[PDB]
Amino acid sequence: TSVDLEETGRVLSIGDGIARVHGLRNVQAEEMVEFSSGLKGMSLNLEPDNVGVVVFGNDKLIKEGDIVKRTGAIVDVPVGEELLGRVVDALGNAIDGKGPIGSKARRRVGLKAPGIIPRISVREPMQTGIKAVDSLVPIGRGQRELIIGDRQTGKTSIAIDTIINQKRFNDGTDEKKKLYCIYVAIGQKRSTVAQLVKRLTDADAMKYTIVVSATASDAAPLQYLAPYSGCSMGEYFRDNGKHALIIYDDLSKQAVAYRQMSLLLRRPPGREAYPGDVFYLHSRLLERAAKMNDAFGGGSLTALPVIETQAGDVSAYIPTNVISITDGQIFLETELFYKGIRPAINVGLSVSRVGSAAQTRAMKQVAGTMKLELAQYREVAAFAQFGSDLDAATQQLLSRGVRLTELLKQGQYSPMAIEEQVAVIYAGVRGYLDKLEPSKITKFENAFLSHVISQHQALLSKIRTDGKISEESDAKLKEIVTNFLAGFEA
Amino acid sequence: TTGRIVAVIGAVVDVQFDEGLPPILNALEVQGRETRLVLEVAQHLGESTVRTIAMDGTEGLVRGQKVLDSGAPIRIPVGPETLGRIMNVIGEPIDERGPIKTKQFAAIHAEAPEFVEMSVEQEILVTGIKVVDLLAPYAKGGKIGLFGGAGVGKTVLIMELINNVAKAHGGYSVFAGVGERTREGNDLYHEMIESGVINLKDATSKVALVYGQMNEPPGARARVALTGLTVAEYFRDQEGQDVLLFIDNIFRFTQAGSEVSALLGRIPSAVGYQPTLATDMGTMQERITTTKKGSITSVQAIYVPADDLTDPAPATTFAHLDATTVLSRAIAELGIYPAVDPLDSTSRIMDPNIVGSEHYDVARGVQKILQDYKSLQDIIAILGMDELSEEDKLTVSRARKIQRFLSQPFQVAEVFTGHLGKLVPLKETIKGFQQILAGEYDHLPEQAFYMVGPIEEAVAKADKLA
Amino acid sequence: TTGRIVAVIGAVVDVQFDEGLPPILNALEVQGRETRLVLEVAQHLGESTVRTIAMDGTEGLVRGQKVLDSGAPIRIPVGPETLGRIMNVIGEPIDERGPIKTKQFAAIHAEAPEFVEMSVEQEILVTGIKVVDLLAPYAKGGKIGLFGGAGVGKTVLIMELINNVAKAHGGYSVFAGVGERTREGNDLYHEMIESGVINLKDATSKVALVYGQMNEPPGARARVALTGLTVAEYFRDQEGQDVLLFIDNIFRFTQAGSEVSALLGRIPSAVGYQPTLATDMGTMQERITTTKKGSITSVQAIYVPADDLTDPAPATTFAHLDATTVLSRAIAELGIYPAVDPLDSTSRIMDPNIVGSEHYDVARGVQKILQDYKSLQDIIAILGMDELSEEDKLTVSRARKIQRFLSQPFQVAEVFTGHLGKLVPLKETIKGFQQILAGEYDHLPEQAFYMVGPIEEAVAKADKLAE
Repeated sequence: TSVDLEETGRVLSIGDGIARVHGLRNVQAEEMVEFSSGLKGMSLNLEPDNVGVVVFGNDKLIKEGDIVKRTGAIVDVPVGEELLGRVVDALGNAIDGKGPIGSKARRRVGLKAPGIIPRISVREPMQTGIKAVDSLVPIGRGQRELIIGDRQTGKTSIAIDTIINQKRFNDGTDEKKKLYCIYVAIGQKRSTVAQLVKRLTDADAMKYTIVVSATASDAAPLQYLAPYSGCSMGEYFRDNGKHALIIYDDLSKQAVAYRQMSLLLRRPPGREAYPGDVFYLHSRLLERAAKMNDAFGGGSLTALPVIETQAGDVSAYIPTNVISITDGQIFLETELFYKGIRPAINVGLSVSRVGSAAQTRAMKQVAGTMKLELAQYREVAAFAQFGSDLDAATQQLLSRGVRLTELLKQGQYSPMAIEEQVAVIYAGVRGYLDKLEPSKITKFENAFLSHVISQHQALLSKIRTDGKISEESDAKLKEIVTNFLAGFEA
Repeated sequence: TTGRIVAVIGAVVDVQFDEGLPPILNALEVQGRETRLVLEVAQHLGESTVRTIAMDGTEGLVRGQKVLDSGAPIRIPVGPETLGRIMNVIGEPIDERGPIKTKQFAAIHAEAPEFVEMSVEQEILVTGIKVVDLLAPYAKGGKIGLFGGAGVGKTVLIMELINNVAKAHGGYSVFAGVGERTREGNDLYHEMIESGVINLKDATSKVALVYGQMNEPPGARARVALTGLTVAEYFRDQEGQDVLLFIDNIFRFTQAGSEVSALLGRIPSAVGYQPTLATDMGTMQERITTTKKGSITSVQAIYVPADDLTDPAPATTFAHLDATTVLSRAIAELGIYPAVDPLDSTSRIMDPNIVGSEHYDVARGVQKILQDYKSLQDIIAILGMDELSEEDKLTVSRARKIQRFLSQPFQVAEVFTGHLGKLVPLKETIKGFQQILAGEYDHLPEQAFYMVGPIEEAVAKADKLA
Repeated sequence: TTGRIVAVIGAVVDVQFDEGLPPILNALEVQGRETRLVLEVAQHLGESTVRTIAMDGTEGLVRGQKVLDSGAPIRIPVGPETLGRIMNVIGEPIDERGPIKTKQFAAIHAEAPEFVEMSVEQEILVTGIKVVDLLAPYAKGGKIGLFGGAGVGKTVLIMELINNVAKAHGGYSVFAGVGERTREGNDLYHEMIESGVINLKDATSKVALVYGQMNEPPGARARVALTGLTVAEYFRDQEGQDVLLFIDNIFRFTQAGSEVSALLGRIPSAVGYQPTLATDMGTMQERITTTKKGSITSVQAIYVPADDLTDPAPATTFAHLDATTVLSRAIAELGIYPAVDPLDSTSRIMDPNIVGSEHYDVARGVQKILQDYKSLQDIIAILGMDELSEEDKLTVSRARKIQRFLSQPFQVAEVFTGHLGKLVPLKETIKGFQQILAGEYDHLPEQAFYMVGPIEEAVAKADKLAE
């Protein structure tokens, strides 16, 4: 004889991924429940006469009258080094055809970020291998740095070059310098994610990368969940004295999936039909990226969330919401992209909130004042557009800025080692490029870099080991660029 | 068993069942109609009552009217005998040629190919259209989208592509008319009979047609794209053959969804759209794809409401595409056809490792000069070209010639241009724009580059002028 | 009295009481929780049911769970033992240093001081920040607001003010972290230990810390400002000494109210905000004040959503301030830091009878030249510099030098600028702008004036820029 609607319930209605359930008197808020068919759902609305359950899958598998059963707890995922090299869904299920995922550890998806005490200031470099990023808007371990811009401005490519960049460290035996990577795809098409994975495999980068994918035909709850699940995989490394990087590609699509769920749970819309707490959705996720003090292992999780703007409006609602969470942003623009400024980074509008503390001394030496200087250069360039009599100082400011702009142009899929970056920036910042035609700067950089790689590995290796430019290294560099430049000008 | 209608508002019909409730997506059959009226189960409302979406008009329905459960979603004829035929949303022949006696049927709802089924093959599909081939090339088995406001050139472009691609293609084609002009379907059908790509006397037809146009109620317009897809899915999977899929116009799918959502009583999303806009689109678009099992080269015309590319419908469509051709009203009004925006049209295969450095360099070089011309528009609009520096005047003159050389007479648009249609080899497209960028034709008048094929025609045209 | 949870939707929890219904604002204690979970009563819905806002996460709550009425609003530790410590919304220590060694408590909800309690005293508080001191100076015991969109420099400025004003302050300071970054809380905490303004071993701590950052649910973020200011009110009223109160960021109080508004059954007002936005703000702001009993110099960082200063949240905040520092992305984008809009920052004490005629004349002169240039920029961008009269191009060159001389390297911004921080005396600020206005540096390059302290550095920079 059954009268117990405490541990079970019955579907009253089902539509658009929302089941309203009678009973389930003992169900907890946010508890995962199971339908008759095997489908799972999260209990998000506990109302006096019903439970509003969001469905993790196709609601054709749910009917009025179907039983719903308590699970006892909230959502969790497979966690550990066994996920490396694997493509999984929003719940860590293997979707790559390589076989079941067998980790010795599991972790909850909805855990709160570490507070003030477990933390310590971001101070370790997270190298992207992208000159413009590492020099102008540097990222440290434990930092959150947004990648933001219109469609097809190069956002994913920043994240991809960054993942590929870590191979240099990961092939070694120093565990404190390694960086394990997590790419979370939200709302993308499966073929795009597949091409992404092919790229990471060809560069031999997949071996230290977990791909977490909730795609366009996955139900809205799965897309909403994917960032948190990926975050939990990354928090494993963070809490065990290791360093992880997580990319959320993208949070715009997660917000859209969350908006759907919320509207269909009949929670009243706010600005742009997004739920009243759309900020909190992203702020709780991104706060979990953190740098841990030595007491907690000294590990870290670095986040690169991605936001898509419309018509280049960085000042929009959701963009400024996410800008107002992260420790800086890399802003990309179509205008710059097609002008040949690739990576298409707007310097003045991009920031890092950690700054030189996230740089090696060598990089800090060559790039210390460059960001404000380039911001000022663009103002003067715009103002001097007409060929009106300009003084020597403004002309010099323009000459330098034009040449540094060329130097920060970079191709794809060849992220640069830090000592190499310092060496090229050095030639620009010390004034050796000032008399060269702007059109020949990339030619100079290509020839100069290949030369110092060829003949001066002792110098580069010394900059990499010391992490700085000593007075001896500075004298050697000075001799090299002077003689090289004298040959290049003829 | 049997249900009874309890509520009707436009496309939305509520039905109560006494014994056994149809699952979501099941096709219900309304009893006593002159022509088949299908209701698709959308939701279970509670109290043994389902909410459904009609596939045809609901006029004449009465509360208490009997409804039967077919025990399956909408199922349609699939296979070789769909070729040469026209069907509607529910797979009925609408060409007056009798039954479509296929050996198999298929439900119009199928799950999208899984991640494991994806192909990473990226091979260029040369169209002979200069703008496309140069700047944003299409790929074989790729997803192509043609964006455009009202009257700018979507359908002319899709028709030119059917002319340039399909004949060079060795396989089957499926055309889905979705919320567009019925008379455009009549035109296409009879032109295909005339050319012989549809044969009424033999089994040699290479095209299957599916139509649910702007005379249809929204349930039909929302589902007819799925009908088209299902036909293509068969040819891709059960024949493992190269398929071409043409859809005009996929926006109409989302618009129809907005109309039904309003009738379903959902809380509306931004711009009055259904809260399910993106997931609905994803579940449909993810089926329009090449797999390891077979190739679908898909070309979808995409309507742009009030010319606003940030409208949730077109804005959400971009990420579903491998190549995008974005048309511009401003460009059309200047007389440049096809009215492609050369700075807003993209392709995944625009990559030096794919198209070769020469192709890539000329493309980016063309785009640089066009962007440099663009960000002078403010000053030019006020003071004209004569105020600019000699340097900027040079970039304006070349950009204007490039803009014109990007225009091209279409075989399909001969009545409107007055010129014989032209198809240009890729190597000739690269060479022509290469020469312009190099300044080889700085002396030639701009109008010489307008509405030609290869660069030699621009030379010959200038010779006749002076 | 004991109730049962009847509904849970996000941060909003409905509780039914069979008997003694708790009044609005009361703090309720959820039973069967590992860590203390407080619900604040917001409404009486009828049918013996109250609607409440949770001060922590609602995960794990069950319909039927018992809830106790504490018989009072949220009460927190106040007094000198809060100094050098970190507290949360409900008064708990979050610094791993054990209990707050106090037994004096205060409700976080309180009536604002009456009209009779108001002070009209207003004297200049010099910051050493040129743009602030020259154009819109702060007043001791006054209400100061720092407006800005995302990432324009609100926090850097507040930290510079703490560095320039609070490190040499004769009383106590309260910093309230409201809906911001936890990393910034850790940064500030360890910085004050390094400077000695917080001492972990003796009782010489000068600053009390209260935090509820953007990792917390909206109830916490809606109430942490009240907690922070309650600590401040004690130091003002029960002592009588001068208090500095820093809040970053007060927008987050209004944002948190908007997050729960629909679930509290409210029809939205304009721009998705709660209908109660202005009265909510008024009851909170009117407590943040100097009285005849004691002085509070308050500095509040104010977020501006979508950079729109007409957004209801910042728009409603302006009227609560005596001095306004408005930061602009348009200015930050140029590398001009601090990114202060000199044509949108104001102060009650910018009056010739208060600051003197010299100060006032130079400030208005600077604003005039900058407004004249702003109006010309767009015309000259199209028609060209050569079309300007000699009088116009003189105002252009001087204005551009003035714009640059308003920029300044901050000590707290050394990691961003690559320049040593500078503090400029008010005397030197006035003189410097006076001389530029008078055409005394017409012969010097533009860039000499960028990112320096006193005017002597611009001269020295001009000499260095030669060779």
